[PDB]
Amino acid sequence: HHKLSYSLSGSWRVSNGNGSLELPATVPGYVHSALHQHGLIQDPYYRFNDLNYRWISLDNWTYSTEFKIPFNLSEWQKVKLIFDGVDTVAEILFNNVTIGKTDNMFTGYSFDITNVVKDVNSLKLQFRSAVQYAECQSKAHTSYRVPPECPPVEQKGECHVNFIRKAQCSFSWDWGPSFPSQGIWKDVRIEAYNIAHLDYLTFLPVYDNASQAWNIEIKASFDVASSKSVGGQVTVAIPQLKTQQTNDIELQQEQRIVKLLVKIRKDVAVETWWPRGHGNQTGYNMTILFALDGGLKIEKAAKVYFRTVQLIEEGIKGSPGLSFYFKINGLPIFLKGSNWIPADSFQDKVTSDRLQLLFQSVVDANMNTLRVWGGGIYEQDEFYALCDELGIMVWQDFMFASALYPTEPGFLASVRKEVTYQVRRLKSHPSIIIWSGNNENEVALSVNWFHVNPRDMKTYIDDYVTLYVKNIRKIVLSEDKSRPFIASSPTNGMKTMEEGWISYDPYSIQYGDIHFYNYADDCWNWKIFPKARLVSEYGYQSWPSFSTLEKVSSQEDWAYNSRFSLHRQHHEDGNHQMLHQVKMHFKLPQGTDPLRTFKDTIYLTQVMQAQCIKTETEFYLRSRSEIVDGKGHTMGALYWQLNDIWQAPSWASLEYGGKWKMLHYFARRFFAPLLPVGFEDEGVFYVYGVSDLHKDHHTQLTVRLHHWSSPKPLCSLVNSSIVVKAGEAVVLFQMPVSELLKRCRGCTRETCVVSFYFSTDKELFSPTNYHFLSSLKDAKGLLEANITVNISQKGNVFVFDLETSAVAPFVWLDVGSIPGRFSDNGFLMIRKKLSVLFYPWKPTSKSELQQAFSVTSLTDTY
Ligand SMILES: *[C@@H]1O[C@H](CO)[C@@H](O[C@@H]2O[C@H](CO)[C@@H](O)[C@H](O)[C@H]2NC(C)=O)[C@H](O)[C@H]1NC(C)=O
Ligand SMILES: *[C@@H]1O[C@H](CO[C@@H]2O[C@@H](C)[C@@H](O)[C@@H](O)[C@@H]2O)[C@@H](O)[C@H](O)[C@H]1NC(C)=O
Ligand SMILES: *[C@@H]1O[C@H](CO[C@@H]2O[C@@H](C)[C@@H](O)[C@@H](O)[C@@H]2O)[C@@H](O)[C@H](O)[C@H]1NC(C)=O
Ligand SMILES: *[C@@H]1O[C@H](CO)[C@@H](O)[C@H](O)[C@H]1NC(C)=O
Ligand SMILES: *[C@@H]1O[C@H](CO)[C@@H](O)[C@H](O)[C@H]1NC(C)=O
Ligand SMILES: *[C@@H]1O[C@H](CO)[C@@H](O)[C@H](O)[C@H]1NC(C)=O
Ligand SMILES: OC[C@H]1O[C@@H](O)[C@@H](O)[C@@H](O)[C@@H]1O
Ligand SMILES: [Ca+2]
Repeated sequence: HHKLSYSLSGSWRVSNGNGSLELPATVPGYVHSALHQHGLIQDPYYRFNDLNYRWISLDNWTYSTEFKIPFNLSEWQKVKLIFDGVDTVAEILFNNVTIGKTDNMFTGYSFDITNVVKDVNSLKLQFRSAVQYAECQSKAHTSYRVPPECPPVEQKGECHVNFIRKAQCSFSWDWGPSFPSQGIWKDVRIEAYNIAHLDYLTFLPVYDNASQAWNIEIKASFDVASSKSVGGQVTVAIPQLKTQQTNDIELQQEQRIVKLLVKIRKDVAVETWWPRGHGNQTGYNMTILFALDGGLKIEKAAKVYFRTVQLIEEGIKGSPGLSFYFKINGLPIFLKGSNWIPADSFQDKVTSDRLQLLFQSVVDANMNTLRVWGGGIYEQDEFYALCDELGIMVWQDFMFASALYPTEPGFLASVRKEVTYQVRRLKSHPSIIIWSGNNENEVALSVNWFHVNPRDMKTYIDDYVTLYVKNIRKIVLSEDKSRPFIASSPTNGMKTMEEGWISYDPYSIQYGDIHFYNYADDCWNWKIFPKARLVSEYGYQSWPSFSTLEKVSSQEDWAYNSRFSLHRQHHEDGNHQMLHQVKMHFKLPQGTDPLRTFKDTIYLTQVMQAQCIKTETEFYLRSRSEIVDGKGHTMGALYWQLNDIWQAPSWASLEYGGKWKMLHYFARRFFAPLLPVGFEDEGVFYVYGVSDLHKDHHTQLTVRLHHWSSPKPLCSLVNSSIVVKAGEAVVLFQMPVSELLKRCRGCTRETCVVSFYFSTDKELFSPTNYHFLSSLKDAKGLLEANITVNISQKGNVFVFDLETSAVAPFVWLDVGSIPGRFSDNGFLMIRKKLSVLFYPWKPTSKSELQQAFSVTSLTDTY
């Protein structure tokens, strides 16, 4: 009864520095989006507008609004103004009275406006240019410099992003643009109360081996209006588990924290939480009822998920070092996923509809893990909600990435609020399986990316410990000891700690995880890849579809080396690298039409990306159970990256807008719960069988060869005694190349292609798989395909019946910007007739698809 909370989200007014501009602005919202929505600027993502609209990021904007309160002043002791997120530096004026300042995008603020609030009020937020601010903070840090000062030239970005607690990629990255915007990107609320006010509430399910039963630790901080003590009770009820607990409590201006510990009856069983593809995601409805003196009842609800995670760094016989794998509820699980970056340069445009759709694409690719990369943001509440319900584990970096940061007291003060705020918000989610201090910053000091004098190294080493160990780690562990914590990624884990938090070789394959990138060598030669304990990053680059680029480019920009394409590339020599990797096995497009060449080149990059990553991932999958050369037991593969922040060349598999690249279509295939991987080593074709199932599978293997001329098998080697251990990977077929060619007379490395598959279980998904005995640019007898398509509607899905003139490699179906994706794409089409489906994301007709359709095979490129 004695509580009142209503939102201030809605239509505000935004003005520029000299007041020349004043327009309506929505909250949550940024300036750019308010200017774009009001039609005062083009789409910032259009061509070179990241350079033209730089004036927006450098000016100082102001959000203002005048409101009448829906409650009488004399009926409430205290009134507070709450911000769930302000981006970033702003002075908050309430009735021409400065009530507070902000400087950290990733923490909420609360302000006591009891003495300032009137019947009608005016709330202004006077933001300051994030760019100009980050520079003054840099100039004020005169004791020494904190690298990197400015980003690479090919990123077209701003300097000193590490001096502001703001999304680190907001000043540009090697796949994203520089749009350091300003605005209120989270809800804003007025809250008046009497007696008490719940500042925050947090809980943490834990399993006590010393008790063999589950427990829920709860912590709630209150703010008491009066100096007098306050009594009451609190009741925690979980009916589904027949649990109910009531405890006395008291609050005071100094003793304002409540700590509870609910034990769950051992008589009742508790269903635990599991990642997608390894169990259920069952949770439990829970209510926490506070009942205080004077009839003030504060109730909060939330779903409770029970789950134990362990980062096991144990010993391995014959392999020096320490393992690195996760045990969920006691079972080792192989991480299968990618790295998550912000889905847009402006978070107010990352609607709920977009998120669920993006999470459907992640689910539909058989992924079970997502790494919230430390250069983006602590994602919105619905992001981690979708992870919990869908069963996606979350590797959660803190928002410090690829940079050294200052230890100035004001900065740490700001970082402490952030970390305390975010840990308390996120630690109740089961999805999160590990805390991670930063991205690649342990490597930056170990290798010295920023070329510091060995004299001043001591300084930066201390700042690394101060920030990630003395502060971030100190806070995480004071709030949560249920999840592992690592200071950085890639790291050596326990070994890193043993060496003072900066290992001698953080890229070690014998400890911790690694990031691997290679643009010069042949990506088919799996011997280049490291047989590490866990791979948390790895990726090749490709261009998005022409359909995506068309929306932010002109007619003259559609060339592979145009001013627009080179400007959109934010990676050093990314275009040359991609083509250098295409030439490795394919033929650069040889056409007359510059537009067709441009499209066929994109197509090829996506072919190079898909096959490269498919080669690399499959290597990590089969390396999960073996030790070779003192290396092995790989228990995780998260490729870089998942999504795009804008239309540009990246490592992603989801183009900005959600459209699946060809890589993502391969992801659903090489992340299946059971698949065979094919490869050869010094002239011997091997076939491993990877398993994610919980019990051993008895199935059959069939190996076949095909001449490009006709799709009929010159070979059908079948083995009926095939058993794949649970969750393991083992070789199941071994035969020399020249011998295998003699078994399939009329075949050459350069004329035939290998095919193999498991026996479908109807209730188990196991796709086919192929292997190339030679580069397709050296292939012979490869008749150019001539694919005929017939579209037909069947319910809310569309059918695509195909017929090809011969074996078509890398068949690519594209229906332009029509939102949706196919059931399979980029496949090696051996059969003459194949049928795939199309799942619309918005209403579409038979004619819309018919008109924008276009099929492509490899031979069409030259
Ligand atoms: C736990 O609480 C949720 C509410 O968040 C319940 O889900 C609602 O169920 C009703 C009817 O069963 C639906 O009309 C609502 O649309 C549901 N809401 C949501 C958000 O899903 C859920 O049933 C509860 N579970 C139990 C076991 O009581
Ligand atoms: C607003 O108030 C000014 C003095 O108050 C000081 O400055 C303002 C901007 C706030 O930061 C407040 O916290 C400070 O104490 C006056 O000089 C000015 O004339 C006033 N203007 C109006 C329109 O009331
Ligand atoms: C490509 O194919 C076109 C369509 O061919 C028709 O469908 C296939 C499946 C065969 O059954 C064929 O007999 C049909 O006529 C042809 O119209 C076209 O000429 C072919 N060649 C080229 C260069 O387009
Ligand atoms: C405000 O500053 C902008 C800077 O781009 C300038 O174009 C505009 O004319 C200025 N308006 C006034 C009234 O000074
Ligand atoms: C923004 O504010 C800062 C601090 O008041 C000031 O130094 C800077 O000149 C302002 N920028 C503009 C474009 O007015
Ligand atoms: C998981 O959910 C399924 C429903 O599809 C149910 O049959 C099964 O018993 C559940 N598992 C556990 C351990 O409760
Ligand atoms: O620096 C190597 C890679 O590291 C990742 O963490 C991201 O920063 C990527 O953008 C980058 O390509
Ligand atoms: Ca390592």
